[PDB]
Amino acid sequence: NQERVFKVLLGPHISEKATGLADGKSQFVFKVATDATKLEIKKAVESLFSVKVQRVTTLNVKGKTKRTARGLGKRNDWKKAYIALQPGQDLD
Amino acid sequence: MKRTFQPSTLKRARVHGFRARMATKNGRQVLSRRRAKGRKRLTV
Amino acid sequence: KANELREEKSGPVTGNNISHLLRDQFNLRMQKATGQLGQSHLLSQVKRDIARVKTVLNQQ
RNA sequence: AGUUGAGAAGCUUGCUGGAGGUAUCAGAAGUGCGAAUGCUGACAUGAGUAACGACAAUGGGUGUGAAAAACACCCACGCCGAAAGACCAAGGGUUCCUGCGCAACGUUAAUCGACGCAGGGUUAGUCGGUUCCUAAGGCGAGGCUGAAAAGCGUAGUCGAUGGGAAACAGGUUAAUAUUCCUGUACUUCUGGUUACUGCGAUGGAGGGACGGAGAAGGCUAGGCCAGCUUGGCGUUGGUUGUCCAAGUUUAAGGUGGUAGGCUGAAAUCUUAGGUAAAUCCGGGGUUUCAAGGCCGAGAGCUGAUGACGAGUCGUAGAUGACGAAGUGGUUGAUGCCAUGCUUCCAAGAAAAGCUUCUAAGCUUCAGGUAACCAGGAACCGUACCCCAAACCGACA
RNA sequence: AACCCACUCCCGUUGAAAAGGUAGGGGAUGACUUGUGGAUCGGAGUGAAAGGCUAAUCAAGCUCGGAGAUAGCUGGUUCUC
RNA sequence: GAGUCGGCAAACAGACUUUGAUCCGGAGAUCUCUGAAUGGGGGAACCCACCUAGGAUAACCUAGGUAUCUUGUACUGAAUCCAUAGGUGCAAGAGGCGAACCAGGGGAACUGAAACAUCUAAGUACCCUGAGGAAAAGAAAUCAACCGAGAUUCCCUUAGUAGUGGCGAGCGAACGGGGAUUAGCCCUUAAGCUAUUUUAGCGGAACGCUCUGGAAAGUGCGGCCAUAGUGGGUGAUAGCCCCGUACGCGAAAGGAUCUUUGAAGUGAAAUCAAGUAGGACGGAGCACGAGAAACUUUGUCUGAACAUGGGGGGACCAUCCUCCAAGGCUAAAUACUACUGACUGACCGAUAGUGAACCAGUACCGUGAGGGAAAGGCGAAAAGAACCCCGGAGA
Repeated sequence: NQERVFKVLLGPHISEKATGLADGKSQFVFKVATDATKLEIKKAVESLFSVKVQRVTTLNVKGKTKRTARGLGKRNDWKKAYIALQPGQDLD
Repeated sequence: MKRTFQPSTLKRARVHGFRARMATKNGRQVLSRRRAKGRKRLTV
Repeated sequence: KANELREEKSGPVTGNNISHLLRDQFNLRMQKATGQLGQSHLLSQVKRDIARVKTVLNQQ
């Protein structure tokens, strides 16, 4: 679609294991949409950052659960994709 | 020793699940009765 | 507004307009994930602006 | 507190309290508790008494801190070692890791925690699922049966604890790896290309495809010994030694077709059978030849000139670079060949992928045959516990 | 011996445990033990038969209705004269 | 019509002023996956898909479609010559849920009888199937006595009476009176017809000084309003401070109710009656337990007269009276409340009133069906305690 490219990416994730990852290798961690395949985020990186990427891996995260008075609180859960680029073209 | 409850998720859903209760005619009356009391769950 | 958009532009011209502010929605979701977004009024504004142009297309 | 009546009870005042109260006389009653082994909250006696959850033992030091029998590090003692160690399946559901804390919890104290608050953390064509096929069993169009609900069941489509393609070695992390990284592999599919060419079913055949016990073997993992490198020279009596300590590693896949097992083979005509057909299988006839052919661990060669390696050298505490020896003889399994072999009665799963046959269709483009570059392999689960303080027993 | 079972003694009985423990016992290639998945249910199942088991309940479960069942039987029944 | 960003609750960021910003009412557009769930399956919130027309790069995306049964309607065509079964294509409808109410199908036991088998309890509980906003029932083969009454449904009497009953426990009518309501018509089948209110709003009258007090609505002292004076709430007791209270206007737009009105059903709108009446064993319903047992019913077996006939008047028979059975259609009085809205209380006041004033069918207890709690209050207003001293930098 014309759309659906501007939906599947919700930004970076940068932290201690993602900062050291993008420096020693070329792998960038994006907090992707809640249900997206490995093809349609291969296209939304080549369209929104103009770089060529070899392969993409993903995983699902379960939301952590809080226990307080007057309820249990299930936080929101979310997918996460490690984008392994070419050795050139580190992205922005 | 062996207590009278050994758990499993495959035996629990096929006996007390929703698609088990909804299949018969008594079980659809178990659903309406337990719903109209106002319970949060309906499928234990 | 809505009275502006009913001035004819077209099916195509307003259909081009949607792919413009999806960019502006994308950039505001990237800056929020990083550290640099102070104008939080802008972020809840383009949600109410994509909804207008979808209304004036599913009706005329 | 005073005072008044035979009594139920009335009346006036001191302090607390901070916004409602009811002469009089009539009505309407959920109209008066000490007791029902009465009901629900509070608090006593027992009583600062019994116990503090296996009789696998701990003793010093240094540290932190408001405070150490219990926390961390050090030194020395003990205990399990077919588990008190590792790992898969259930089951659980963030208990895993790091900062910040110690009121509550933990049968004591706590600076400690599976405990509070805040961040972090699970990467797959090949490992398990889903997808393909089925066992018991379930549901079941049409159909029979039944006061009504409904019951049983044919086509059919669900249901694994079974059957169906393919990967191993080393590095990395506060926390993940057969998933990332380097290294060498394997399988299946699609798009072109090229050289051609009888394609076709869910229907026939073949195969997949299996019992108990027993014994011959053949290997292999592993374990020791002996060499060989690097280091050592002492327990005080002895010990340059025929001494002492440590290390002597390496995969899947390639090539190979052995130990060993099963098996007649080939031609050529013909045919009451394979519910149609068949060039396939079955049966029959002749002839030639000794048998093919099909399975199959493992050895050797290669993967590997490489990795790994005690160490050494360059805040050298953490790291960066270098790195010697890497071999022979024996003893081996309940582990693989073996879904084999022999024997015994209690006579030992189905179905699909796989190979071949043809029917209708055939337009013989399509479809198939190899060869070839070109690309792809989706989605779920991956943390931690798992003879346990995380699962079943109200509990650490 | 693992493994399944429960013959004896003592300890325990407010237990560590609403049925164990430490010592000794019986079977241990079969009328065996066991993992996963299914089938049989309330005057009804299953049973090498004891009236045994069917979610710590069984000479006929558990739960909600008839139902505030019936009790010549126990217990209690509240301010004055 | 000048403030605003929902509630349990702070600091950021900003939108419009005098109007369309919040905010209230009407109409539309979107409407993920589950669920009758309906493309095929499933462990509910999951997996695998096809078909058609389009777009898209060895990997897809749009847009619709695709369940079974009834009816109809085409096409199609087995043994079988014909031609039915059967198979496809299309159209229309249904399926599920909901507290009570109504009519049918099936239908207990405890308990009463101071035991207990007939009988009661009781055609009650419960379980199925239908339909409606109500249903059913209804227009004389009916009742009365020689007088007459003219559909049904519901309340009050006859009357706890005649009867019935191991003549026990008990169960119990009608005739006749009084009221509510006030229509009768006929062929699904000889030959059929079956103009007001309502969801949003707006105007809405009349008070001043003086004391005490933290604070006046209270003590004083006067005046005014009234088709609105026992309301709420404002720092304590307010007709006149604030919101409201009696009458009118309505309303772009929908809704409903009476009308014209449109089709069609609502349906004004023609006869009639064969395995029928009766009969014989076996049962039910009639207040009526084989009783001298009439009458209605229907499981088995039978069977008429043609409205010169027929059947009723509580065994039966003659005489008199009164009605036309074997085909249909119907309003009103009536029953009910899961859902609303006003109002009202010799109702409750957090061990009461809903199980539930509080984040309650929650926590917890169970393999399940199921059971099922405890929990209100600072002040008029957060003005919710800056600062100092002891303490572990706390409590």
